Parts: sequence; structure tokens; C-alpha cells
Amino acid sequence: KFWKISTPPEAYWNREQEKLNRQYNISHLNYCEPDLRVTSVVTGFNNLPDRFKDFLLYLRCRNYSLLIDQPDKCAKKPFLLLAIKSLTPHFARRQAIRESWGQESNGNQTVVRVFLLGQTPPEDNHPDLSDMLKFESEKHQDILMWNYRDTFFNLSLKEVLFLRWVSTSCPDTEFVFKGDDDVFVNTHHILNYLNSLSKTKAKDLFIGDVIHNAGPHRDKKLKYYIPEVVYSGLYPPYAGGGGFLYSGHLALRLYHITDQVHLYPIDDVYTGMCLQKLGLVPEKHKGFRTFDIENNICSYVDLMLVHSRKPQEMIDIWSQLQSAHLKC
Amino acid sequence: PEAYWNREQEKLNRQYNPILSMLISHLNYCEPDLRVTSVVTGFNNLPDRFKDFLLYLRCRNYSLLIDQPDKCAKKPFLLLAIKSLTPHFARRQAIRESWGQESNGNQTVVRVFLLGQTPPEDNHPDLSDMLKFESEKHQDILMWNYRDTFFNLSLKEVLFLRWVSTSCPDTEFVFKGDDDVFVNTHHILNYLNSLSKTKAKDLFIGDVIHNAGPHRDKKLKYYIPEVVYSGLYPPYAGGGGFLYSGHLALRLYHITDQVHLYPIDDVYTGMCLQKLGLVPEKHKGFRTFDIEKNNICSYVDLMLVHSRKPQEMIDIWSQLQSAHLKC
Ligand SMILES: *[C@@H]1O[C@H](CO)[C@@H](O[C@@H]2O[C@H](CO)[C@@H](O[C@@H]3O[C@H](CO[C@H]4O[C@H](CO)[C@@H](O)[C@H](O)[C@@H]4O)[C@@H](O)[C@H](O[C@H]4O[C@H](CO)[C@@H](O)[C@H](O)[C@@H]4O)[C@@H]3O)[C@H](O)[C@H]2NC(C)=O)[C@H](O)[C@H]1NC(C)=O
Ligand SMILES: *[C@@H]1O[C@H](CO)[C@@H](O[C@@H]2O[C@H](CO)[C@@H](O[C@@H]3O[C@H](CO[C@H]4O[C@H](CO)[C@@H](O)[C@H](O)[C@@H]4O)[C@@H](O)[C@H](O[C@H]4O[C@H](CO)[C@@H](O)[C@H](O)[C@@H]4O)[C@@H]3O)[C@H](O)[C@H]2NC(C)=O)[C@H](O)[C@H]1NC(C)=O
Ligand SMILES: CC(C)Cn1c(=O)[nH]c2ccc(C(=O)O)cc21
Ligand SMILES: CC(C)Cn1c(=O)[nH]c2ccc(C(=O)O)cc21
Ligand SMILES: *[C@@H]1O[C@H](CO)[C@@H](O)[C@H](O)[C@H]1NC(C)=O
Ligand SMILES: [Cl-]
Repeated sequence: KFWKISTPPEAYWNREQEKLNRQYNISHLNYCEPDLRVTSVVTGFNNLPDRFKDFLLYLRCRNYSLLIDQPDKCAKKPFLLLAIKSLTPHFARRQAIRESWGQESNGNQTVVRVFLLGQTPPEDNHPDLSDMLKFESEKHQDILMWNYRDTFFNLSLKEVLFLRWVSTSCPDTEFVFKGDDDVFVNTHHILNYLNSLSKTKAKDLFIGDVIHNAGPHRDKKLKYYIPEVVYSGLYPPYAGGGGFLYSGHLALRLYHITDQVHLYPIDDVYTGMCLQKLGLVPEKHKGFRTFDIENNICSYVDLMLVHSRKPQEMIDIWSQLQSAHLKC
Repeated sequence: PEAYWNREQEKLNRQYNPILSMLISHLNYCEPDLRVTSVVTGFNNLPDRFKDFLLYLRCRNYSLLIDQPDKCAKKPFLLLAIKSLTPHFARRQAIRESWGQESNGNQTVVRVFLLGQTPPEDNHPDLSDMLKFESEKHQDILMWNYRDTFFNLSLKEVLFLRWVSTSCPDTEFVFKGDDDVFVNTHHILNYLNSLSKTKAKDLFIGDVIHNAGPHRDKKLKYYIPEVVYSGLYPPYAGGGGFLYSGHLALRLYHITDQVHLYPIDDVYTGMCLQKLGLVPEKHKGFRTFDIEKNNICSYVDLMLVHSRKPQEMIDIWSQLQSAHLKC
């Protein structure tokens, strides 16, 4: 017996995910009243931070409604769909993107853009910016908003509901980029990389800054902290950072398999789990510079995205980039 | 006088002295003052903010792009003037809900936000259509035509003091602060009512700094090189806010025409106060220091605390509305 250090608990996620695999080889998808069982099953439940309590309690609900929609966003077959994760108060970040690399363009290559939002509700001491979000939505017509609590641990929900929106409203798009609103993207380089793709490599395309043999952080005071009570083992290969790039074909496969993967607090890992269940490994690509602080305008020519750029820098870097095929 | 600001201010004092004058181009000259390139040593190596500052110093003829004329139609006991930048939409809205609430008995409290321009030529995102929507909805945006930069915050003060002079002269008091500062508006109105009519008409309190001089480390945000300013700073109320009388505000605006703008706004206010022969009064309640204990009691007897995020402001205000029981 383990009298020294306590027995390592069986994690609630792994236990429920194997339970879910047998079911497949809907009480986990639309059950939206609190699942109070976890308060007994999960050891040490009442000391877990509040985000962990909410995640476990509402993990089996994902049929949230679309409050703001852009139905005609793909009335023309998109070659590339830009899906930017954003929060309600980030009006500056979103507008810089509309003016820089997030520009919608059109010849046979139509590029369209949407911003993915939840709610920042008053119960969480957020300022009421809803009427402003509507005005922004009527003006630019690129706001998607569902009625879930847009929190860090609900980002898997943001993934699934976006994928569901793809399947139900933009399934014809040839390609899909998804990422953060504080990243700079060389949409020129992307469209070039996309147009250089063999139809073979294009069908199952998924590329980004893939991290292998990673594990949940157990340091309680860290952002990406997951205790062994929640998840045990190592993460699958997953493309993290502020963006990855994939085909619309794989997007439909990703959506269908989401029903078979329980939500996970780290969204970029969840998309890797779905990739695993489909039999695929994300493709690491050197142009996905997760790291790089900051001139050197030639560097931005060679890359696909750099992480952490302020709204002014996004428009500055994109302005220089326009004539960059002379300075480099 | 080797340093430029001292020298031109000396030229400015002589101009305004009745004797020394006898042997508006410092207010309305809105072409670049190219003379600073020949006179300020090493001008070409000064950072761009110092360049634009020295070149356009002699201009403050900047018009109001968005006005709230009826803001002070009802005489206010306290005017809330908050310095803000265009994209700070969440900062302002959180204040509107927490401590910047406007209320009508005699102690009417009103609130304005003081904005310049974040123009596209500086690679800013165009949020004008959004800012105008905010003004229609909340009737509290004041926007002038000038580059809202750090070294231009003295301009924000002079133009605002002008706006008080024309459009809100009868306010009894004025709070002036940042948009990332929590202000116990309740404790403010209490303190203000505890004031004799003596201390209440030359009132100007805050986190006052004495014995202060310019930072000379080229890396600091508040760096000021010896070619620009030599000597100590006066007593000035630094930090994220201060509070004063509307009467003193009218005096301050009249004395701005005789003080060259300074790249640090907190210092420019004290310089105007020194020309009025007054001294800002230090106050314990202006804690630009406490930044996160977690007892709501720490907010009951403070005027102002810096800095807070927009969620933090709304949360602090709610716990404050019920701290009479707990504390
Ligand atoms: C991801 O996003 C989802 C979508 O919003 C979030 O899910 C919500 O989570 C919140 C909690 O953060 C849930 O709100 C809570 O619901 C509890 C149960 O509600 C039932 O009971 C009430 C009253 O009995 C009925 O009116 C109602 O119809 C339901 O039948 C309440 O007990 C909670 O009350 C809490 O707040 C009050 C004050 O507001 C306190 O006084 C209480 O003590 C208590 O603490 C609260 O209302 C909400 O139900 C969930 N929504 C859905 C659709 O499921 C996830 O939280 C989020 N995940 C993460 C990790 O952020
Ligand atoms: C505080 O806020 C004020 C108010 O906005 C700022 O003052 C403005 O500062 C900008 C520069 O930052 C000034 O704009 C510059 O004006 C120069 C002078 O233009 C006159 O002269 C030329 C030559 O005869 C004429 O062509 C022109 O029509 C004017 O008659 C311009 O030369 C500058 O042009 C720059 O941009 C071009 C691109 O268009 C570049 O290619 C050039 O190389 C050049 O760098 C520039 O437009 C503006 O005039 C100021 N406004 C006022 C009212 O004075 C302060 O800068 C700000 N202070 C701080 C510290 O931020
Ligand atoms: C680029 C971000 C805008 C992504 N994001 C998003 O869409 N919703 C989010 C909620 C919380 C956090 C966090 O890390 O705190 C981050 C979030
Ligand atoms: C809203 C506050 C942040 C104060 N502020 C303001 O009103 N206008 C400003 C321009 C620049 C800077 C800076 O710190 O660089 C700060 C500014
Ligand atoms: C999800 O579906 C169930 C089943 O009809 C329903 O009761 C519940 O309200 C739905 N949840 C949301 C958030 O709409
Ligand atoms: Cl903000």
C-alpha cells in the first residue's frame, strides 16, 4: 500500500473518454443542467479553481445557439476562410486585421473573414459592450457570436461551434485558417503555399507549430495548469500558438469526430485529439513562428505567422510588406 | 540657459512681465519650428517624440471635433474628466458602470472622457465610426483634432481647461484621472463636503511629488535629456489622478498661455501652479502604489488606486457598495 505519497488518481477526463469510445465502438452533448456527480467522483473537487469546477460541471453541454450570424458569408465559394478568435472588447485588434492581412479579397480565389466570439457577460463583471458589438456586426458583417461564456477553458467550445458553423454555413470553402487576434499573418505567403499544394497534400492538409510529447503542467500557479485529477498522461501532437492552417475537407471530418472527443480545457490540444482519432498527425511548418519578439521586413516575407503584434504593428508590418518584393 | 525649454520659457516670462517686456506665436504657430534643428544640439539623434514635440511646440490652435455642449447645463458639484485613448472602449464603459456614474441632490456628478486622435498615418486602426456610436450612446466623449500621444498630454490638459472655461465654468470641483485607475467616488464626495469654504476654493490635492527632477536614463519612459530641460521639477501632483476646484481650474487655464508645454503632463500642471503661486497638497488617499492585500476594506478610505483592469473596476465597485457592513 502507498502510505508515503497518495495513490495517483485516475483522471476524470481519461476515464470518461474511454467510456465514450465504447459508446461509439447523447447525454454528453446536450445535457446542460449541472452534472453534480463530479463533486463526489473527482477527488479534491471543492479546492479546484473556479474554472475547473465550471468545466467539469458543464462538460457534457455543447448545443449553444448562434446569436450573431453571417449567413451569406460564403455565398461565393471561399478559397480561404479566415476565422479569428477574438473577445468582445477587442475592437482595435479586430479592426487592424480588417485593414491588414484579414482583408476580404476576390479572381477565382475568394478570401472571407469571420471573428469567433462568445459572451463576456455581466455576471463576470464585464462592461456592457453588447450594443457596440451589434453595430460592429452590422457594419463589417464578420461577427459570429454564440451564447456561451467566452472563457479560457471554453475555447474548445469555440472550436466545436465554429466547426459546426463551417459544416452548416461554409462547407464549400477550400481552406481554413484559424487563430488568435494578436497574431500577424502573411496572407500573401499563405495563399502562395496553398496554391502550390498537390491535390493529394491538400485534401488532408493541417499545418502549424506542432509540439510533440508534451504534458499537462502540474504547477498549480500556471495558466496551462492541469492537475492529475483531471488529465493523466501525455498530450497527443498538437499545433499550438496563435494559428494553424487546414483544408475545408479536413474541417468537415474534424467536426464529425468532435462528437467522440470530450471537451478539454486547452483548445489547441483538443484539436490535436480530434486529429488523432481521425488517424492524422499535424504537420509542423517552420513558418509558424510561435516565438519571435520583433527592423527586418524580409523576415515577414519568409513566414506564415508571427505571434504577439499590437494593432499598430499589424498595419505597419503589412504596409511595408506590400513593396517587399524589391527590398528583399 | 543651455537647455531649450528653460531658455524659451525665460523668453516667455520676459514677454509677459510688465517691466521686462519693454526689451501668440507661442500658441498659434502651427507650422514646424525648424529653428530647433539648428539650436537644439544633437536634434537629429533625439527620439522622434522629442523631435515632433520641439517642432510643433508653438501650436495649440486645435479644434473640438466632438463636443458635449449640454454636459454642464445643470451646475455640477463634481466634474469627472478621464484621460483616454480611442480603442480603450472597455476601460470607459467599465468606468461608466462603476465609479464614473452620473447622478442628479445639489451634488450633481458628471463625467467626460478626453480624447485626441489616433490617426491612420501612425498606423492606427480606424475606430472613428465606433467612437461616434459611443458618443451618441453615452454623450460623454470630448475629442480634439491633435495626435493623442504621450508627449502631447499637456495639450490634452490645456484644451480641457479651455473646455471647462467655455462650456463648464461653474463646476465646483474637477477630478482628472486616467482610465485604468479605480477612484472611490464616494470617498471623494465625502472629503469634498468636509471642506471649509477656505480650503475648498484653492483646492488641489493628489499624490504630490517634491524634490523631483527629470529622468536622464535614455531607456526610461520619462527620460528627458539635458538639452531639453535643466533643473528640478516643481511640486506636481503625479500619479494617475488629482482633484481640484473649478475656481482654480479657471485660474489654471488663464496661466497656461504663459507656460510652454512640457512633455510630461503632470509636471506642466505644477508649473502652471507655481506661476499661480500655489502648492499642490499631498494626500494619503491618492495611493498610486497599492496594485493588488485583497480586503475590500483597503478601498474604503482611499481616494484613488492605480492600476485596475476593466473587470477589476466593476468588481471592486460592487464589493464597495456593501463594505459598510463587512468593514
Ligand atoms: C462555458 O460556457 C458555459 C455557457 O454559459 C458555462 O455554463 C454556464 O455556467 C454557469 C456557471 O458559471 C451556470 O450558471 C449557474 O447555474 C446554476 C444552475 O442553474 C439552475 O438553477 C437556477 C436557480 O436554481 C435556475 O434559475 C436555472 O434555470 C437552472 O435550472 C446556478 O445555481 C448558478 O447560480 C450561481 O450564481 C448565483 C448568483 O448569480 C449565486 O448566488 C449562486 O450561489 C451560484 O453560485 C449559476 O446561475 C450556467 O447554468 C451555465 N450555462 C449553461 C447553458 O449550461 C460554463 O460555465 C463555461 N465554462 C467555463 C469553464 O467557463
Ligand atoms: C501633438 O499633436 C500635434 C497635432 O496633431 C502634432 O502636430 C502634427 O505633427 C505632424 C508630424 O508628426 C505634422 O505633419 C507633418 O507636417 C510636415 C510639414 O508640412 C508642411 O510643409 C510641407 C513642405 O512645405 C508641405 O508640403 C505641407 O503641406 C505643410 O505645409 C510634413 O512635411 C510631414 O509630412 C510627412 O509625411 C509625408 C507623407 O505624406 C512623408 O513622406 C514626409 O517625409 C514627412 O515626414 C507631416 O505631414 C503636422 O503638421 C502637425 N500638426 C500641426 C497642427 O502642427 C504633434 O506632432 C504632436 N506631438 C507629439 C510629441 O506627438
Ligand atoms: C486570442 C484570444 C482573444 C483568444 N481567446 C478567445 O477567443 N477567448 C478567450 C478567453 C480567455 C483567454 C485567456 O487566455 O485568458 C483567451 C481567449
Ligand atoms: C488613457 C491613459 C493611457 C493616458 N493617456 C491618454 O489620455 N493619452 C495617452 C497617449 C499615450 C500614453 C502612453 O503611455 O504612451 C498614455 C495616454
Ligand atoms: C441542448 O438540448 C437540450 C435537449 O433539447 C435542451 O434541453 C437544452 O436547453 C439545450 N441547451 C442549450 C444551451 O440550448
Ligand atoms: Cl480597453
